[PDB]
Parts: sequence; C-alpha cells; structure tokens
Amino acid sequence: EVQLVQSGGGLVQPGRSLRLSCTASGFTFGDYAMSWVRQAPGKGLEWVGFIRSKAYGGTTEYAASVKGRFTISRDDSKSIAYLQMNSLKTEDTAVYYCTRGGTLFDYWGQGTLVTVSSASTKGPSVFPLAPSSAALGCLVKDYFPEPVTVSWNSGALTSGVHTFPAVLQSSGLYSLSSVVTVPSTYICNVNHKPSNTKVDKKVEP
Amino acid sequence: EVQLVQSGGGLVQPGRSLRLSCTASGFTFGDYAMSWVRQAPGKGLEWVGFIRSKAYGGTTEYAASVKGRFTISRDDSKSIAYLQMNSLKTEDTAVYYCTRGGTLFDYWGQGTLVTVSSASTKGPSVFPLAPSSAALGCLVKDYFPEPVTVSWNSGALTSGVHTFPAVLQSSGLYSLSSVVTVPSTYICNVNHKPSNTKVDKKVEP
Amino acid sequence: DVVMTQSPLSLPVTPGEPASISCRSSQSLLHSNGYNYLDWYLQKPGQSPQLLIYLGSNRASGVPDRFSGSGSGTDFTLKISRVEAEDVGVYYCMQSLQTPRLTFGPGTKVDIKRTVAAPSVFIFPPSDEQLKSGTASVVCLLNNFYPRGAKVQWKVQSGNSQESVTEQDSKDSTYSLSSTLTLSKADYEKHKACEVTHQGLSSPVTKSF
Amino acid sequence: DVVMTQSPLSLPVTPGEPASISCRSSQSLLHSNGYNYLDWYLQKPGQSPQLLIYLGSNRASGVPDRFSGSGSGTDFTLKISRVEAEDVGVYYCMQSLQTPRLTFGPGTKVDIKRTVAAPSVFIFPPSDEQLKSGTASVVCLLNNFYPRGAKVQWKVQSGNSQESVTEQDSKDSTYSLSSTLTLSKADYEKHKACEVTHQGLSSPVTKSF
Amino acid sequence: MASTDSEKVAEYLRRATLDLRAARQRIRELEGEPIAIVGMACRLPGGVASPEDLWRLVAERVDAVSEFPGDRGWDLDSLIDPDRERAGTSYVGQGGFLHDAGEFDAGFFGISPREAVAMDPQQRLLLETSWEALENAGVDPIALKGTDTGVFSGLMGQGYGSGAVAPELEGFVTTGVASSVASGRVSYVLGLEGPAVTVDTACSSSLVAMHLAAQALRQGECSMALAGGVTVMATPGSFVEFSRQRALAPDGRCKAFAAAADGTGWSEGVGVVVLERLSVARERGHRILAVLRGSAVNQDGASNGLTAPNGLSQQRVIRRALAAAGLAPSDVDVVEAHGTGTTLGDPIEAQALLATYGQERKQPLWLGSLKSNIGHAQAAAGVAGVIKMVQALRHETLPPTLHVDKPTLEVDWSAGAIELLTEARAWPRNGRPRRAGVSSFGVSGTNAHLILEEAPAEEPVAAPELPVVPLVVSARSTESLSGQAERLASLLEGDVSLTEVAGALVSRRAVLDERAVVVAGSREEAVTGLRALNTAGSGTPG
Amino acid sequence: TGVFSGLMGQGYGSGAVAPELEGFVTTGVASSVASGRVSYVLGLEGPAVTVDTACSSSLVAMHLAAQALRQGECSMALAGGVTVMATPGSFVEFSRQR
Amino acid sequence: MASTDSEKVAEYLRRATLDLRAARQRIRELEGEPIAIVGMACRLPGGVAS
Repeated sequence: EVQLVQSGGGLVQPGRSLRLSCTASGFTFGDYAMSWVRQAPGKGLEWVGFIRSKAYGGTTEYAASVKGRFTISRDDSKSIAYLQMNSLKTEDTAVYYCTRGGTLFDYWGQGTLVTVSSASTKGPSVFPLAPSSAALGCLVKDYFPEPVTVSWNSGALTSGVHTFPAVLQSSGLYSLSSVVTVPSTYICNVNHKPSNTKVDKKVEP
Repeated sequence: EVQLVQSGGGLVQPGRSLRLSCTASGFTFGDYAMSWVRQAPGKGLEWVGFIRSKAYGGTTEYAASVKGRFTISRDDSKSIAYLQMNSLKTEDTAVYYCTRGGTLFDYWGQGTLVTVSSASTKGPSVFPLAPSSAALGCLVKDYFPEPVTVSWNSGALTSGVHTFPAVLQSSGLYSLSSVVTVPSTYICNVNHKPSNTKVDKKVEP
Repeated sequence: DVVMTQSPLSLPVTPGEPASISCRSSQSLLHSNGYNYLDWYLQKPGQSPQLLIYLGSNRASGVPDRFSGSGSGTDFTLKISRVEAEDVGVYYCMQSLQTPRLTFGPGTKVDIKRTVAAPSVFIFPPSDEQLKSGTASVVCLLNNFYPRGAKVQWKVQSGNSQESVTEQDSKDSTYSLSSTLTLSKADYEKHKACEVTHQGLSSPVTKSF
Repeated sequence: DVVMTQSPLSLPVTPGEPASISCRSSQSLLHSNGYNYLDWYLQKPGQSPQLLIYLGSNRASGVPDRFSGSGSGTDFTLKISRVEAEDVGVYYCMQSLQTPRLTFGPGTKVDIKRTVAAPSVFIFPPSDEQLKSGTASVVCLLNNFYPRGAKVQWKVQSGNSQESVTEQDSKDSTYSLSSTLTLSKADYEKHKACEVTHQGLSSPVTKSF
Repeated sequence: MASTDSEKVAEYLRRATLDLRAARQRIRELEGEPIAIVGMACRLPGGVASPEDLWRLVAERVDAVSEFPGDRGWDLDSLIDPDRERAGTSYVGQGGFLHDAGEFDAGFFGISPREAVAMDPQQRLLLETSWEALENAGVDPIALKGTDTGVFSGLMGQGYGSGAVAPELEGFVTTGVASSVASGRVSYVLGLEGPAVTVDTACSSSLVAMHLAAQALRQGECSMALAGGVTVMATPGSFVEFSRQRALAPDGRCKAFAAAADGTGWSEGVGVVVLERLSVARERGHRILAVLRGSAVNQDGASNGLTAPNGLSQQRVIRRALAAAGLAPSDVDVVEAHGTGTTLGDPIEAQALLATYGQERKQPLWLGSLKSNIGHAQAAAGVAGVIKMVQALRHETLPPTLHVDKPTLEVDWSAGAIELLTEARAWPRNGRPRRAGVSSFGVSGTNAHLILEEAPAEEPVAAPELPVVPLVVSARSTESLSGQAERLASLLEGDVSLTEVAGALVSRRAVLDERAVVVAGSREEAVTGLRALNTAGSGTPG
Repeated sequence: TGVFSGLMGQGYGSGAVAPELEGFVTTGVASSVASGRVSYVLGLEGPAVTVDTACSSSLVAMHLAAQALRQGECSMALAGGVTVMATPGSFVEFSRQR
Repeated sequence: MASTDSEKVAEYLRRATLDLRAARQRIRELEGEPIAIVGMACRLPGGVAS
C-alpha cells in the first residue's frame, strides 16, 4: 500500500526559517508530482504549491502570496519532499499537508501543524462565573501554548459540560470558557502542561 | 451498444473507383479517430489510413503506397466514415477493415473483401486424378468467379476427403482439387453457381 | 475567464436517506477531448481531505459504492445513495480545466437532521478578581439551538467581541455559542447587553448586565 | 532507427496447460510518463482481429481472465494458463512509441501440438482429357504431415508451381499440401520427380510420373 | 522518436476507462442483481388450489378456519375439552386443514401404489405443486431434462407412519420419511442437475430457503431454481403440546395485533415459486411476476428464553435486508408481518416495525397479515406471504385483514407512522415503484426478511385474430384429458382471444401420449367442440 | 458468526413417552433446534441453518458456508455434522437386500 | 488554454487505472477467495476424541 509521513513542524518564532520533510513510500516516488496545501485554523484550505516530476523537468510552482519565501525540493533517491519556509509571520500559523498528485489530490498525509507566535509560555488565569439565579462555568485565559486540560469536579461532573474551543486573542494569548448546566460541590480543575500549572476553582453564589 | 457496419465492397474491374462506408452506433462516433486497415488474402494485415476527430482537426493521414487514390472522410450527422478507392488495381485485392481508435484499435467491423479482375463467369474444368496401382481425386481448374462446391458421391463420401483452398491463377481463374485416400463408386460432383455449371466425373485407374 | 463554482451551503440529512448536492459553475467545463474536468473532496472533522469523485462520473477506491456523480457542461450533482453517521463533514467541488486552483471554495457543510431548537441565552457578570486584574469580559452563552445561524450583537458595538462556536453535540445534536465582550475595566465602569437573533427564536432576545 | 519487435515464430501447444510467448524490441519502450507502449492483438483463423492487452499489464474487457501479460524495458511476455481449442490464432505484439505503423510484422501463429508426422507423398499424372485440352498439370501431394515446413521442388524446375496448404485438421491435427505444375502439352512430352523435404521425413523423397 | 505522447493516451484508454467502469458495474450486479419470479403455485385450506383463488378469497374477507379432520385416525374426543390442564387435551377443536392431503396421482410420475401409500404426503404434494408452478411459468417440463436448475425446499419431520408398521410396505419407510428424499425425488423425476437442498428453520424454513437460492442464482451454479415449503400434520400432538402452554387461540383464529390477541392457530400449507435472474428471464421472454431486491437472515441468539425473540435482532435484520436491497424505509409502503397472534411476539414485532419503519415517513405506511385470514402454516406460512403480495401487487389492490376490533394497546402507534391495513385499498401504478416487505420469525431463533418490488412496465402488444385455429391438449390419462378439456372450456367461457390461447397452449405445454385436437374459428365454436369432444386416440406409432 | 449443520432425524424417544418429560420433546427432536440452541448458548447472531442430503449432508454445509462467507455477511462459520442411531432400523432395513 | 493537457491527463489517469484495476482483482477475490480453516473437533467410534 501507499503511505507518507510528514515531519518537521512545531512552535517557531517570527522571522526565522524552518524546513518540513515528507517521506513517501509504497509507490514510484519519482514518477508522480507532489504538492503542499495549507489549512488555517477555523478557515478554508489554501494550495501552497507543487513540484513537477522529472519527466517534465521537475519545475516548481508557488502561490504568489507565499512565493519568494518558500522553496520546495525533491530527494528522489530517498523519496523525500522538502518545503523550506523562510521569514515566517504570525499569519502563517496553520496546518500543512503534503499530497501526491499535481492536479488530482489522491493521497493525503496526516498533516503537520506549524504555529508562529512571539508569545512565550505563561500560566493560565481562571475566573469563576457565578450564576445569579441553571448554568455555571470557569473562564480560563492568558495561557500559552496549546493545549490545556479542563475537568469538572475532577471528571465527576460530565453532564451538560460544554468546553468551548479556545480562540487566539489579539494580544497573542489563548483563552476559553468551560461551562456546565445544572439546576439549583461544583469545582473545575485546569491543568496547563507548558506552565505546569494546576488550578482548582469553585463557582458558587 | 458500440456496433460497426461496413458496406460498399464488391467486385470491380481494374482502373475504377469505389466507396466503402462504415457506420457506427451506440456511442459518440465523432469523439474517436477512425482507421482503415487491409489484409491481403493468404498474407498479413497492412495499415492503410487513419483520420482523427474534430478535436484535433480531423486530419487524414495515409500510407505512401495508397497515397493519391484513396481518401477518408467522416460524417458526424450520420456517424459514418467513407473511404474512396480510385484507379482500382488487382494488386490491391484485400479484405478491408474499419477500426475505432487512431493508434489503439479497440473494435473491428465484419470486414469487406475487394475483388479486382477483368475476366467473367466461366464453368469449371473438371479432371479425374487416378493412381498407378491408395489415393485419388478430382482437380477443378479454370473457373471464375468464386465460389465452387465440390462433393463426393453427392456428399456420400466424406471421410478422407480434403478440399484444398482455391488459388487464383495468373490468368484470373481459379484452381483446386478434392482428394480422397482409399486403398483398393468414386464419383465427384462440382457445382459453380455463377456459371450455373454442374459437372459429374468418375475416377478409375 | 476563471470559472467559479457554487452549491447549497448546508444540508442536514436524516440517516439512511438518499441525498444530493448540486454544484454549479459559471461556464462549461467540458473539453474538446470529451471530458468534464471536475472533482469532489470530502473532509471529516479532525481528518485530512479525501477524494471521492473525479471527472464527474467516476468513483475511486475506498469510497463506498453509495456515492455517485452525474452532470456535465456547467452543472453537476453528487448523489449519496445512503447516509450513515460517518458522512458528516465538508464537501468541496473543484474544477480542473483551468490551473492552478488557489482554494477549495466555501464548500458545503453536511450534518445530522433534527428538529429546530431555541437557544438558551444566559449572560454572566465578570468575576471580581478578573475586574481587579484590570479587565472586564462579559460573556453570554447560547445553548441547545439547532441549526446554526444565531447572531449576537452588543449594545450598552463591534471590534471587541469574540464568538466561539462548539461542535454539534453527539446526542443533543444542537449547537452552542459563547459571545464575550471584552474591555478595560475602566470602560465597563463608565457605563453599566447582548441581543440574539435565530430562526429558533420568534423574536430576538436581548439580555443585559 | 525504427524499433524492431520480434518473437518466436510459432508455439505449437496442447490444451490444459499454461503457455508463454515472449516479445523483444530494439529500443526501450518506456516513456518519461512511465508506461510501456506495447499492445497485443489476436486474430482468429478467418476472423476479425481482437485486442487483449495494452500496456502489457492490464487486460481489456471480454477477454478471458486466463490471459495475462508482463515485462519491461525491451522484453515482454504474454502468459496463458489454460490453452483452449479456439485459442489457436495469430498474435501480434505491436508497439506504439513511434506513429504511425506500416504493418504488424509477421506475427506468431499458434497451433495444437501433436506428434511429428511424415507426409504421404503422391504424384498424379494429368488427366487424359486435360491433355487433350492442350495443358498438362502434374500434382505432388503430401498427406497427414506435422508440423509445418514442408518443401517441394520439381525435377525432370520453378516458376510454374502453385502450392495449396490446408490448415490444421480437427481430427488428427496433421496437415496436407498440394503442389501443382502446369505446362503445355509439348513441354510435358518434351521430357520423360517431385522432391519432398520435410522434418517428418528422414530424407527427401523423390517420385516421378 | 518518442514524441508520440500527447494525443495517443486519450484515444488509447477512452475504451480502457469504460471497460473498467463496466467491470465495476459487473461487480455491483454480481453482488446485488435483482432476482425475478416466474412460477407460482399454492395449496391452502378452504379449497384454495390456485393463487388467484386465494387472492379473491382474501379480497372477499373469507375466513378459512375449518374443523379438525377425522380421516387421519385421530381420537378427537380424547383431545377436546374445556380443561386446559387435562393431560393430552387441546382446548381448540377448530382449525384450518387441507383436506386434500391424502389425494395424489401416483400414475402421472409412475409410482407404484405400495410406495405411494408408504410415501410421505408432504413429498407427493411437493411434486404436484412443483409441477403446477413450473407449468404456470410457461416452461416445458420435458425441456428441463439435463438442465442445471436446482431445487431448494423447507420442511420439518412429522413421523408419518412412525407407529405401527405392516410387514409389506417395508423397504420404503426410510426413503418415505427422509427429508432430503423430497428434493432428491423431485429432481430425479424431473431429471435435473442443479443442487438439491432441504432445510429446516421451523416456521421460517421457506423464507430462508428461497434466500439461499438467490445466492446460488447470483453465484452461477444454476439458471433457474425452485423454492418453497409444505407443512401437513398427521398427528395432533403439536396442538395438545401447545395447549399445555395455552399458546393457541381457543377459537383457532390468530388475532394479528388486535385487542383480542390471545392465542395462535395452526394450519397446513403448500407453496412453491420459481426464481430466475432478471437479465436471463428478460432475455428468455418469460413474463415477470415480481422482482426481489434483497434478503436477510440472522439468528437472534441470546434472549430472555429460547422461544421469545429479541426486537433488536429484528431491527438488525431489517436494516441488513434494506441495505443489501439498497432501499430505504420511505420507499416501501406495505409490510407483511409475521402475524403470529401470540401475546408475546406480537408487541415485540409491533415496536420493531415502529422503530425501523415509523420514522420520517411522508406517507403513513400500511401493515397487514394473512394469518387472520387462514392462520399459521408453519414453514409454508412464510412463503405464503410472498404468494399474496405478488398477487396483490398484480391486481394493484391492497387486501384487508380480519378480526380487527382495535389495535392492541401494547403498541404506541403514535411513535410510528404505521397503521393497520384493515380495509381493502387501491394500490395503483403512479410512476413510483411499489415495494412490499415480508418477514418471518421461526421459533428456532432464526429470523428472515424479504423485500419485493413491482414488475417493470411492459407494453401490451396487439395481434390479429386468425380466422381458424386448432386447439390441442395432451395428458397421461383419458379422464385427465377430459378434465383438462372441461377446464379450458370453462376458461373459454370468459373473454379471451382464440389465437393467443392457442399459441400459449402450443408453446407453453409438453406433449403426452393422450392427445386431442379440435379445430375452431370462434369462441362459441371451440366451447361447443370442447364440451362435445369425446373421441381421443392414444395410439402407437409405426 | 453463523452456524450450519446437517443431520438425519432418527426419532429419538419416538415411542412411549412419560407424562413428566412432556413439553420438551418437540424442541428436543426438531432438527433446526440443534443450530438454534448452539447459537443461543453461544449468543451469536449469524445465520443458523440445518440442512441434509443423507450421507453427503455435511459436505454441502461448509460449501454453502463458504458461499455465505464470500458474501461477507458473517465473519466466521461453524460447519459439520453428527449421526447417532437411536434404533437399529437402518440395519434391518439394509439387511433386507444384502 | 489546452497546451499541456496531456501532462495533466497522465496524472488524472494513472490513479483511475490502478484503482479500477484493484476493483478488477476485487471481483476475482470476491467470487474466488480461498477459505482458511482454524479449528477442528471430531468424535469417532473406538475412543477417538481428538
């Protein structure tokens, strides 16, 4: 069968350069033409570029928005597709997929998320949302980077629990709210692995 | 379904013109490229010509040998291809086939035969053929045109009977023989429909 | 000269029922060789995109037989014969005649079909310690409403409101939103509401401080 | 410059067991796209040609699944698993790298396989009334011989001999050949021995009028 | 020299792509080819001898529950009482029975009287109904000689003659009562070559059996196939047995989901149907009765006990049958339930179709049953449903049921869109294909479901009426010839064209020793000749 | 998982019957009850089939089991047969013609 | 507008070829798959239990 593995991603700071490698196996690597696509968080997907096969001269093609800064390359001996990104911006924070086929996107990889941010790791801040009269929650903010684990009553409270996805703030920090709806002993436990912070909070009138 | 019919073949004296038309059914005729290939009797097949579709301009290409007399045209309204003999010659006697596909030939018609001669109908010349002492037979020579039916004792004698295929003489006539091998009531009957000639012959040492 | 494509935006479908998604184009895609240069891609949540139909009327392996395609010229239709639980996602209809393609378009969102539900608005005051930090983030939550389409507007405004949308509940099968109006604590101190419009609501519901 | 494709001239074979026919080339048939531009065609005796295999790998419709093919570079091979009675015919491994094609080459004929049979040589004099007609035809016949390759010459001579060869017989799988010499009466009576050379015979056989 | 690369590939494989797509379509049809029905035969209590008689009987709401027969040597008085607890007694004395069980034609198949009496009635009745169904398909039975068609049947043992045995008919009892001998004998007398299989899954034995045939017909070991089942009881030991648990209805009438649903009722049954591939039948010119889209069989397995089924298994089998058929609950509009009448199984089945059908229905589906009209026929009962739906679909009319006071309260009918089909309704063609559901739940645990679709649209063809025409008839016995002649005379009393019936009888019948021919040009002429034809010659050739 | 079995009805307990064991003989002797009970005890859901073609009754069981497995509606299948004699009826029957 | 059409066609094409060839062998496996045996049990006269 045919498979490919993407690697080389992770947190990066704006300005510098990085490289993403993709190992393809299970077929004639040199015959096909590979391509790279990007998917922004909570948005559509954008075609980064592609490289032709050596039969057609192995030409390159890059999206004009990212052209001049990214460079794809091939190692047919080892069957590796490389994409070198340079001068990264916060807007480039997204997931990236490598796919065999210049026009038909037959097979797709597992993806690789690359995040570009100037923010450093920090400890989350948790604030209860006390009800005034059948819901109650905890708002967590100012934590970096993802992810953060949230539980209600250390997992005892599960019914009605809504854990809204975190949204990047304009300050560059991350924030979310985890609520639970119960009519009429209510604690929330938040753990942040990067800051290694464990905060237990209570929501009562 | 994809079906081909071929028509227009027949016997014509040398130096004339003829039209062979092949009609297609059950598919988009205009989307393919027709081809014509002839096979000499007792010989191999020989490519003749091919015409593309309107997508490639419908250009017609022919072998150098057949250049100057033969033209191929296609009508999408009736989905029929016509090929035009001119200055017909005896050496061009072959069975002709219309095929679908320019390079690859995925389909063939029933095939049409082309007979070129100046002679006319003529009764068979039947001759006994007796041994010296386990074989015997009757030789038919100088008859035209094909075919001729030969029986032994009005079909009573079939075992050991071999009827060699007819061979065109240099004079435009045909010759063959029917041979039965019996050691130690030997009646051959020859019927030529075009000459309406029935001849019975006996074979004795 | 570039040909754009469009389709119905969202079509919830009851399971085990034949569904059809129609993709239109601004021009015919058929080429002289006699082929329509179109394809369809699926995208499951938290999953890489997958290819189902190419050149209009051809299905690849792995894709179950239930999927099929039809159409030509400028119009096309992907018919899913029978829908199970794992057909929910996003579908993209791409052309192939003109190259390169920058994006996959808005696509079409496929979810489960259920009864219309009214949101349960609930506005909460910011925590006191959050105020003492030097900020005020007032949050109103909308829960158990189907389908999407709820709009929240702030009046006491724009440019400081953040809206988070969660995934459809596995059992409840509605959606929920959290709208947070964020400001400096002083701005909240100067003056002491979010209004919700949804098809599940007869009239917009405004909840204040 | 033009590529030349060859193969075994004939492969007589019995039914019930697999057979293999090779095909060579004077040039590599692989293209930059990565495909071997070789096709296989089969013509039944006295019937239209038939297409079986293209790209030497995958098989067309209608063809029995017992057919297969493989190869690369300049070497290829078609493999049958179950030889059948109707499987006899003429095969052509014809290329498509250079277009157009003038002919299909000699091709490879296949016949049923039996024991080697020596021909029965007979010489028969011209008929008396044919002699009265002013012509004389002497015929040398080879009966129930196998395999092909019989060679006939006249001595007492060339340029007036017509040879008719029958196909493989259904009963005994042997063959029959008839060579005819025609001359005027004077030439027949101006001299007063059909040499036969076949692999079935141990030595050439000479028989006179 | 290798520049020939642009134009070439397109024309090269414009055929390859369509070839390989056609291969894909081939796999799709191989796994899911609709199967076609061409033959029909049934025999049920109440004098039902032909399918149209049964259809008319159901149309006129005629019950067929009869009295217990006495020709079998039953000690009836010892079994009838109001004491349900008395040993060896049944609180029911009324039930549908096929009184023609003992009747049989041994000479037609060349059967000696000693083996004939020794032979199990189930087998002889199988042979008779099989010949009748094959004739109904309009296929020459003689031409079937040497063909690859197979036979499948379903029946349980009954021990006919298992008691006292005479020392004369010995040597035939083992072949008389062995179940496999049924299919073996029918194939041997018909000279067939396809597989001969007898199965047993209690009351569902017929429905599974035909399903099996489908696989064979899909796999390609046979051209046509025979399916069906028969149940005739010689010992009342079943009833008293069930009378011990009081599972039967005291009146002997099964109330299908009615308010008075309080028991069951047994009956004998005979059913046989010919199955054929849709494409092959279409080519062969045989008329199409109805088309099956799929089938499903599964075992309930673990349950509260051994006899009580689980509704979840019913849901699973219904979903599997629909998926294999490629249908949805919306498309179907009528389902033939098991209709046992048991206080236990009926609610379970009711909520089963509630949960699997009574959803997103733009039209309220109709539910009916036949056991309220005849009763339970054990293995044959299943195939019995197929008999009537195809007739009901043929007449474009929904047949009603019986004993409908009001639906049983154990069903929340508001949950689903189903409603009981208690009244005859029109079921006409509308351009949307009509579909019917059949189901069976054997006490052995296995359950089966079937889906039926209406026959395609076939244009009628008008033909000229010949001035004069012969009418021929052949049989093995003179009295059989006379009975046949009377039957065609009675048929000719109706409105039929002479040329078409002449062509049918000359092209859809065999040739026998006893022969008769009458020349006629008018319907009155032929009727008079047939009723007056008395000169027949069973001569020998020279 | 489905089960397929073949057997011949030998009429075990056909004769005199005590009034204590009544109520289970009908289930105890029915051929289909074999497959039904084995599946019920094992708690399966695949089809349970009881067939018979006399001596070759088993040999068709795994054939049709393989057909069903190729159809793919079951994962694994159980095939086989069983023959025990309750009466010597076969012996005396076939002794009558040597 | 259609200069390098065959260049895109080759890749539009090879995957389809291999895919429906896999379907072609799927038909053969579906109607011809060998069936493995994983367990046997037998009881025969003469004390044979395994």
